[PDB]
Amino acid sequence: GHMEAIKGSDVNVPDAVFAWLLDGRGGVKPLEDNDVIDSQHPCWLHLNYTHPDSARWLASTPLLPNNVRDALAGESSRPRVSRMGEGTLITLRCILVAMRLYMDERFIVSTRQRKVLALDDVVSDLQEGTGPVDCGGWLVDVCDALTDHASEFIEELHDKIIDLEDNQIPPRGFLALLRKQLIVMRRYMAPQRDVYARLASERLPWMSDDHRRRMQDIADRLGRGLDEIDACIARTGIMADEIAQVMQES
Amino acid sequence: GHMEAIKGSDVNVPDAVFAWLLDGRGGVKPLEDNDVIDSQHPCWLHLNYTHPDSARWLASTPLLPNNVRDALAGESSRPRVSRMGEGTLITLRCILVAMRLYMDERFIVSTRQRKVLALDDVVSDLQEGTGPVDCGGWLVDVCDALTDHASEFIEELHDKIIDLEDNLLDQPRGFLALLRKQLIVMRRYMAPQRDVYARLASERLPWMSDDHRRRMQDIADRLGRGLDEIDACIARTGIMADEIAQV
Ligand SMILES: [Zn+2]
Ligand SMILES: [Zn+2]
Ligand SMILES: [Zn+2]
Ligand SMILES: [Zn+2]
Ligand SMILES: [Zn+2]
Ligand SMILES: [Zn+2]
Ligand SMILES: [Zn+2]
Ligand SMILES: [Zn+2]
Repeated sequence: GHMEAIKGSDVNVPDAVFAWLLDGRGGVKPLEDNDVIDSQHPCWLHLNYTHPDSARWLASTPLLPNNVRDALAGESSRPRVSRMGEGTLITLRCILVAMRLYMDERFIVSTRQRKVLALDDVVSDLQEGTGPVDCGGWLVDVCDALTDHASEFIEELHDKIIDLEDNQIPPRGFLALLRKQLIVMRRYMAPQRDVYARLASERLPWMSDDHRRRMQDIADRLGRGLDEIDACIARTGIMADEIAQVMQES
Repeated sequence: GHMEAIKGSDVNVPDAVFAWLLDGRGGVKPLEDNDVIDSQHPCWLHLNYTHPDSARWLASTPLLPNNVRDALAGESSRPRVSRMGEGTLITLRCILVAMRLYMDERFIVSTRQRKVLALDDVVSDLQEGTGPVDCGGWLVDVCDALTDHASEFIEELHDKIIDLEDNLLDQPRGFLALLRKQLIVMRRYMAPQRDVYARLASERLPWMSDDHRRRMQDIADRLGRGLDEIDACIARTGIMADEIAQV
């Protein structure tokens, strides 16, 4: 509560995908101009940075440092965390669609163009009254959902590959496709895994010890995923080589 | 037609709900052993994965990769699309029934336990020569039909809440809570499914024209809107929870 409160009207963007106050018990209520936003009543503002009103807010609001306005407007790629004083700027990837957020103890503003399937898990939990109760718990639930999705996909590639290891030669272009996807997962998940690890050790006021603990688990989970991606990549290379032998045996 | 034909003998399951061969002009004929199955004349096998022959077939047949075998047996919950090389595995929901299918250019095997009413619109069309003419057209008409049922249900949910609001203007515990519970169940299932439709529209699948993608996009965007309605209804119920509180 070391921070100054915010007026609802100050973050009440009309064309926002979501404009919510967390009720501190797992649910949400509609943001309103007269609400007071503080660390016990955080606001989550979710925007399509393409919609008119959203772009203008993003472009002019005093609540954002000048240097993050562009990022949130889409000008960011690599998974990354940064600190702009009291605030924290985070870019994350899903399986590659991107989620960009600026948040502090009082509020979160996240933006995207293409929908982030991970956020729907959090929105559903909130609608059900079983979501995050504060800003720290929100980021943790988001990073957890992103990791659920990344993990599920990594395992899907693993199974298709295991299948290939037996079932005859593969259809033309397929093995080359799996390899390409693994390499794309690797390129973006390695940095993102470092974002998780940093949030887990960085001393954030609005992140508790439990929060940093949950994150570290999420970071190790993802770490184990990159490990599996790497073994899979090696297998796709071995498979291509041995496929060439099968063909030469004509 | 980059794939080689299937015997039709290799795809006969006596207890099959129905096994059809499409005529590539909007109609079907019942499948037969000598029949030739290919991209021009695809086959639709519709299974109740409970029945003995169907289950044994799903388990044994070499037409299906092994890693999709368990799913078609009911071992899948969330809507999902997975590319298994030549084939694609799709899990889909209707309002909550599940439909599961593996398909390529030549054939479709779909499975369910409880009936998926949506399919009745695809089957009727076929029974009348106005159905799909190839595998890509089938997948589109099927998603279209499911989105239709979902959409009608969403609309019906909204109207129920309006009826509630009209009564409150002329002024039943749990009624609101049930509605809310229904809306969230809907939201839970429909978010992922919209993602599936979105994939089929972005994915480069041989047996889908650009038109099929065009139509898949329309269906995805339409399910997107449906989720907006659901969220609007959800927020509506929370307000009403108070409008009653004051009483
Ligand atoms: Zn503070
Ligand atoms: Zn995701
Ligand atoms: Zn999920
Ligand atoms: Zn592997
Ligand atoms: Zn072909
Ligand atoms: Zn033919
Ligand atoms: Zn119908
Ligand atoms: Zn409504």
